[PDB]
Amino acid sequence: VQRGSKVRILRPESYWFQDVGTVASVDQSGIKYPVIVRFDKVNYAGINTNNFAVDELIEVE
Amino acid sequence: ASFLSSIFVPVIGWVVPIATFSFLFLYIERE
Amino acid sequence: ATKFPKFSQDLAQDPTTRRIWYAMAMGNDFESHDGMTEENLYQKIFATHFGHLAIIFLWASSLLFHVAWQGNFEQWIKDPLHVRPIAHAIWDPHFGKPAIEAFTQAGANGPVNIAYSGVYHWWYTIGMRTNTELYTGSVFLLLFASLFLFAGWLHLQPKFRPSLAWFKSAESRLNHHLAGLFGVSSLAWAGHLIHVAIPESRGQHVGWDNFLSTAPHPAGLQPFFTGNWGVYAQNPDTAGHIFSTSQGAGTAILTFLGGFHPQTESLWLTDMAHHHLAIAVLFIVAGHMYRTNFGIGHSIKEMMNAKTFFGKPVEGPFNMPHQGIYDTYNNSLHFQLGWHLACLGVVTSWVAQHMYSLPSYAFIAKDYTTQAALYTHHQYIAIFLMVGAFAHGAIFLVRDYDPEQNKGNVLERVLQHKEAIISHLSWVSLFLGFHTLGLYVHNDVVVAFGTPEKQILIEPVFAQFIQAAHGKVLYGLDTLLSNPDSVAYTAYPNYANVWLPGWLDAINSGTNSLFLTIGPGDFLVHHAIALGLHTTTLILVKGALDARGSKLMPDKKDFGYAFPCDGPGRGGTCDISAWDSFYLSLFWALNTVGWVTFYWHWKHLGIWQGNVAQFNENSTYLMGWFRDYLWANSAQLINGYNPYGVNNLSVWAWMFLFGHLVWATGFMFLISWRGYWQELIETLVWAHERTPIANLVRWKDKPVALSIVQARVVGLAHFTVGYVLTYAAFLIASTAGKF
Amino acid sequence: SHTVKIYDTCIGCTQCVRACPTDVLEMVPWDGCKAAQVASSPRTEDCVGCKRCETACPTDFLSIRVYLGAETTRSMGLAY
Amino acid sequence: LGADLTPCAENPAFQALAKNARNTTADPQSGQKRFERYSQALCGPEGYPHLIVDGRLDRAGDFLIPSILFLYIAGWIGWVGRAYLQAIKKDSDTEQKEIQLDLGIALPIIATGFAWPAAAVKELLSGELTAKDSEITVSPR
Amino acid sequence: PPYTFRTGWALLLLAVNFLVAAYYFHIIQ
Amino acid sequence: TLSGKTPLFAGSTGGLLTKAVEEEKYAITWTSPKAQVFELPTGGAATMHEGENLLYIARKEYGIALGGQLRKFKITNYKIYRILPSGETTFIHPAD
Amino acid sequence: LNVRPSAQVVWPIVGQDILNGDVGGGFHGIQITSGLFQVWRGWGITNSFQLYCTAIGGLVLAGLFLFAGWFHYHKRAPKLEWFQNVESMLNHHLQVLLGCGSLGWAG
Amino acid sequence: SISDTQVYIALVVALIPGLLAWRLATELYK
Ligand code: CLA
Ligand code: CLA
Ligand code: CLA
Ligand code: CLA
Ligand code: CLA
Ligand SMILES: CC1=C(/C=C/C(C)=C/C=C/C(C)=C/C=C/C=C(C)/C=C/C=C(C)/C=C/C2=C(C)CCCC2(C)C)C(C)(C)CCC1
Ligand SMILES: CC1=C(C/C=C(\C)CCC[C@H](C)CCC[C@H](C)CCCC(C)C)C(=O)c2ccccc2C1=O
Ligand code: SF4
Ligand code: SF4
Repeated sequence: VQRGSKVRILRPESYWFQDVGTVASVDQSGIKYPVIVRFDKVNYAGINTNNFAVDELIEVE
Repeated sequence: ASFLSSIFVPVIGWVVPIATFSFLFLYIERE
Repeated sequence: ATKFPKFSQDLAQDPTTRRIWYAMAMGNDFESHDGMTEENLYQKIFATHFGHLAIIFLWASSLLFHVAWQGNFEQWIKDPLHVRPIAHAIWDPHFGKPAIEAFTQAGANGPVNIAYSGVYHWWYTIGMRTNTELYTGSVFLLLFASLFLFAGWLHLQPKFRPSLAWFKSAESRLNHHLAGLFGVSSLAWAGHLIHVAIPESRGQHVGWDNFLSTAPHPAGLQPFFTGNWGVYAQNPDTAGHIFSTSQGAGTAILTFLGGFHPQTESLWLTDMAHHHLAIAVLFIVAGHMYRTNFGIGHSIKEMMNAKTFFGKPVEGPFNMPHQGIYDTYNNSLHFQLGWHLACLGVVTSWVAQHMYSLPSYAFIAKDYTTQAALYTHHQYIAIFLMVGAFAHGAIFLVRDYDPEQNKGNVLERVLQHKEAIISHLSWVSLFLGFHTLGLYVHNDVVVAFGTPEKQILIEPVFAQFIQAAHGKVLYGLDTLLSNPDSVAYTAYPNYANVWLPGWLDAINSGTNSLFLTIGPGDFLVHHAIALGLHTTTLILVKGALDARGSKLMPDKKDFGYAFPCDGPGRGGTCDISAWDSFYLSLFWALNTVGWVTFYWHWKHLGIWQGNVAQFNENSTYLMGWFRDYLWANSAQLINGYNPYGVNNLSVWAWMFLFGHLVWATGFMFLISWRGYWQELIETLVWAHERTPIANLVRWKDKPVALSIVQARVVGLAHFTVGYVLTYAAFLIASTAGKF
Repeated sequence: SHTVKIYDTCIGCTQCVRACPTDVLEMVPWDGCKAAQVASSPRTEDCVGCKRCETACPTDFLSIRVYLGAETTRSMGLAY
Repeated sequence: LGADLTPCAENPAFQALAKNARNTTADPQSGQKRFERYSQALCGPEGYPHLIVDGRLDRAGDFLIPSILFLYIAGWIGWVGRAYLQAIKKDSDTEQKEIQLDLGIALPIIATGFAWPAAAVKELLSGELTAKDSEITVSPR
Repeated sequence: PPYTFRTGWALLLLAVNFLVAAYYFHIIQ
Repeated sequence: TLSGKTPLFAGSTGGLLTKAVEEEKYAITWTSPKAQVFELPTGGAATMHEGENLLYIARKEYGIALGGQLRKFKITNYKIYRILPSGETTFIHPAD
Repeated sequence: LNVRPSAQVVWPIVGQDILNGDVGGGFHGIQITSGLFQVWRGWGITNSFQLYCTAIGGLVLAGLFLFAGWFHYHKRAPKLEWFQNVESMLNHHLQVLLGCGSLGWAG
Repeated sequence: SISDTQVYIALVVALIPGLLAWRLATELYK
């Protein structure tokens, strides 16, 4: 979307499923999951960022 | 005929496992 | 590169000793064999089920033969209240001469084992009187077990081998098994009681020679067809009936007194005869319900997929979506096996709950150790059948479950709100444990400080009522069959309470285990049992529902049912699999049945000794359990052998120590894990190739340490065997040393 | 041996190749991701099931996965 | 009555325990004043007070009175701890305030919440007590 | 919606909970 | 062939085993700038030579665990072979 | 031979005054097993006042250790080579601590 | 107890399931 837009996650295998993220950067051509979403809470690995597809997200702002 | 205990119990105690284990050891180690 | 195991090429190409151990624990797993198709699966399980069935009859025939040939059954008929039964005889070469004199007992020539399984009481009840009937029934079961060993061989031959559609015809099993296996066999046993066992109960021999000549009733089947069925309930066995004699006998064959025989303190054999006759009619009628090839009856697949209640559209039966459950039960074998173990696990404990309070065998209420063993036996059997119900239910969700066929139904809706099930199960486990342990420790400190009146003692006033709503005058609640003015007491329109004068005599006597008197010591232990049932269920349900993946590890279905972990990553995943939640629960299941059988055993040690005040004072605080039951009763046991001599309890004194050792050995497989031991075996592999004479020989299979899932099996095996053998040596000898 | 599946979600971080101690993994060029390379496992007969490669991967959930299979001599880690 | 419950003032077993009273505190008659209050309970055959958790208003001091006194306190422990976690979620750090207590925010939460039954119904009837199930993370089924 | 079918059976079962307590409180005999 | 020098250590009990006669055996070669002390994955300390070295190891896991230890010596030239008992030497590290 | 070694008189609050049992000598308390009465007689302590000035003297000596831990870290901290004088450490610690400590105690 | 003769009948009859158990356990494969 744009740098600062709160989105939601619908990927079931992901840790932040049905949680609110924050888009940090969106790429242009490749990867198929070009959206960097800087989350606010960490997973079990300790990280808080991930890549997602364009249709994967639900904009809430 | 209580003497059959003297001939079934040592066979099951000794002869039955010796015949079983020596069959199974040669069967599991068989190419 | 060997050809063993035959059922797996991936295991047979294993150079290590893992090849040997995984053959054993995958051998009877028919579904994971190489090339096993669907119809070949059922045809192999069906013939295997003839193999386990014929072990049971060969087992039960050795009970008959070792009693007829080595026991004292005919000497036990003369006085069952003091003559002590005999199971089998000992031929042990390792005995010393004071250990032949100690086991020469019960009036025998050689060393004999006192039978504590109560099979003399069951055979004496059902008519058997001499050692020849025991031998005749033994030889019959040799032929009857070989009739199933031949049947399993016959139904594996190619044109005698049943097709796939024969197995998945579920409406035809329910008609034949309910009407025939349940109903006719209950009808046949009612025929055995009336023709044989009830006349044998009156000093009147009826055998195979003269049962066609003699009639069970002098009326003789004329009042059956004419409808004058009240002739069968004429003059019963009176209250002075001495068992297996003609004193105080009767002519009735179907009677409905209710309560107990006045001498044997068992149920009347005429009550059991009208019971299994009435059960038989209710089941043959139940077996004419489902649709078979005769175009009539209910159809289960139409009962599930129905959506219309008298014109009103609904979601299904009870307005609940049960569609696809017929294709879920019947297509899967782990859904069936996981289901029927829960059904058999409920009834197994339900057998044990009704056999100490309602004894049905002659002179079994006064032979104490045979009764203390039969409760604890079928309770532990009911434990494994319930843990395996959730275990094989969770193999279903990993392997057999299909969410598309099961979409939208009631089994899909459980998997949606599964975090609400586990949360409220986690609540009750903590809500009970924080407040049940709190009240024992409260009572422990309060008694220790010399002021025991500050105990928190609660009368069980909600189970006080039920025993008084069943007819116990002892509490004075005065309701519902203890209120003689009640509508339930009188049965107001018809007055047909035939059972009730005989029931109220049994429940109001203090000489039986029928609805025992309960107090504040029994309040805390039933809430301690409820701690153990909701917590064991917590582990099993959470392992069943999270078996297909979760947040820490998705796609757990891709790894099967038993896998060790997923590494040290993500904080580590030790004991993550659905098998591992089977594993944790059998510590609780053995624990909870400890609590239900420590409490069973110590309440009856006050009844059997006449000291009810020892339990009611001391079972409120946890020292009285520890002192007056564990410490005080193990004095007869541990002195089974001492430096002064031996006695007949020295096996149980040896097995008690043996159980403490198998139990403690199983900790080694659980505290210490694998990677310590693979680095130890690699030093023994070194120092065998270097020793100069002993390296002439060498292994064929490379020695490796036991795998991670394997020594959780082997660790739980030493734990469970030692848990059983320790208590079973304490249960017997603390009761059979005191009587 | 074991089975190393690599999904299409990784970013070419080269943390999994620099962590597998039997050197099963290697990078091949692939026009998808930003770093334009994907991990590949052409030598899975050498994999010992260590799951160091799953520990080092950033992406949630893991682009690399080790399925534990039949255990030969090279995957048991036996020097004998 | 009750049952198997005579009153403690009628039992010879309770009065036998009365003659050998052990003093709880250094009060020299604390053993004696203990038993004049236990005389109104129901002591069984042993001489020990058996409580009645039924709901009978003549035995309300056993369980009816301490249940109301408990549930006011323990819900207020959890109501204050709920209102503080709502406050510090909308701050810059949000994890410093969890281990290292923002005492200027915590003390207005503690002193306020004693009327939590007047409070906790208002979040219930307005639906602010719970969260939407489309906004909570769930496991793959 | 007002859940008629859920609350219909919960009030039936709770009426059984209150009926047995009426025997225990001697309201009905 | 391989043609490398053998490092300076008094022998270990780790070393090579019967597998080196029977199933397979690996070998890692590296060309060292100087002589210094490193560690054996078999166990203990050793001393590399100057120029081409050679260490017959038991498994492939040893040579890549050693090659990470050689990386902090500015030695990124290590090549592991797979020496079969039929004499078949297979270049396995690197891929090219 | 008859009086049992006892300290730790228990506050009487919740009935835990029953832990103050009669040890002998008109005294109620917990019978200790640590053997400090054998040590104090082995030191030669006769009355209570010698135990007070020892204990008050210990509280002063506990304050010098706690002050020097502040001083030798936050104020005047040694360098590295002061620590690696293990020949100089063993000479002071074997002579002054152990030897002179047991010579003074021999006195 | 039972006679000494009747024990040998029980042993010979027990070979009939002993033979049939060997046939079933080998028809179920190796
Ligand atoms: C599974 C049932 C079973 C069991 C556990 C026992 C147990 C015993 N029997 Mg007995 N027995 C049985 C059935 C059984 N009996 C039957 C049906 C017969 C009639 C043929 C006999 C005839 C018999 C005699 C004549 C004698 C014993 C003796 C003994 C004792 C020593 C063991 C021995 O020598 O075996 C003896 C075994 C046989 C003679 C043949 C075994 C017959 C059964 C049917 C085989 C069952 C095999 C089993 C199902 C295979 C499954 C293995 C399992 C681990 C998977 C021991 C108390 C001896 C004794 O009392 O010593 C004091 C003795 O002298 N038994
Ligand atoms: C009327 C005909 C009839 C009868 C008698 C049976 C009988 C049986 N079938 Mg069956 N079957 C039938 C028709 C019939 N079937 C038809 C028509 C089909 C095809 C549609 C099938 C398909 C089928 C399959 C596929 C299988 C069976 C199996 C079985 C066996 C069940 C296991 C067992 O022995 O439990 C015996 C159970 C009882 C006697 C009742 C127990 C009741 C509860 C549990 C206990 C009550 C006892 C009570 C408390 C007192 C006990 C105390 C006393 C012991 C001291 C049993 C022999 C299974 C088997 O083992 O194969 C051999 C099996 O796999 N059947
Ligand atoms: C009639 C009931 C029934 C049936 C048909 C099955 C059938 C099956 N189960 Mg199941 N199960 C049952 C009851 C049943 N189980 C119960 C009651 C439990 C709970 C304890 C379980 C728990 C369970 C688990 C957790 C698993 C199975 C699995 C399996 C499958 C393979 C079994 C196997 O590999 O055997 C191999 C047999 C063994 C390894 C036997 C070793 C254990 C023995 C009994 C220890 C005995 C100790 C020793 C002899 C005592 C000596 C005493 C002496 C020292 C004094 C098979 C479909 C496995 C599977 O993968 O399913 C597909 C699996 O993971 N079951
Ligand atoms: C006198 C001594 C005593 C002690 C030391 C405890 C100690 C404890 N109780 Mg307990 N309790 C007691 C008496 C006592 N109880 C009595 C007399 C009753 C009867 C009214 C209860 C009823 C009770 C309940 C119903 C619960 C506890 C719980 C707890 C634990 C946490 C309590 C808490 O404040 O958590 C801090 C508080 C929170 C984290 C949140 C507030 C949760 C409270 C306790 C529930 C109130 C919500 C609501 C108003 C009522 C819910 C419906 C309920 C009627 C079913 C704790 C170990 C809780 C527990 O076991 O959790 C696992 C729990 O749920 N107790
Ligand atoms: C803010 C405090 C708080 C509140 C309101 C709740 C509320 C709840 N918890 Mg929870 N919980 C908490 C803290 C809290 N929890 C903490 C700190 C722990 C770790 C020990 C847990 C562990 C826990 C478990 C294991 C379970 C719950 C459950 C529950 C639910 C039922 C009530 C219950 O069983 O109490 C449970 C209470 C305890 C286990 C102990 C209470 C913890 C302390 C004593 C109270 C916390 C007070 C807090 C620190 C004060 C901060 C004040 C602030 C101004 C600084 C409910 C949603 C249960 C559930 O899911 O039911 C559906 C359940 O199974 N919780
Ligand atoms: C118990 C106690 C205490 C006390 C202590 C004290 C009391 C101490 C003292 C101390 C002391 C009191 C010490 C002493 C020492 C001494 C010495 C150490 C000496 C030495 C000397 C010398 C060395 C000499 C020599 C010489 C000579 C002889 C001659 C020639 C010269 C010369 C000089 C060399 C306190 C408080 C801590 C507390 C705790 C407990
Ligand atoms: C002792 C032990 C070993 C070493 C033990 C081994 C390798 C086997 C030891 C037993 C030997 C093989 C003799 C077995 C004899 C048994 C007493 C009976 C065997 C008969 C049955 C197999 C039929 C492990 O490898 C291990 C791995 C992971 C967790 C725990 C452990 C663990 O506890
Ligand atoms: S699998 Fe992991 S390590 Fe490999 S390229 Fe993808 S993200 Fe990087
Ligand atoms: S199995 Fe895992 S840890 Fe081992 S080499 Fe392969 S990816 Fe790396």
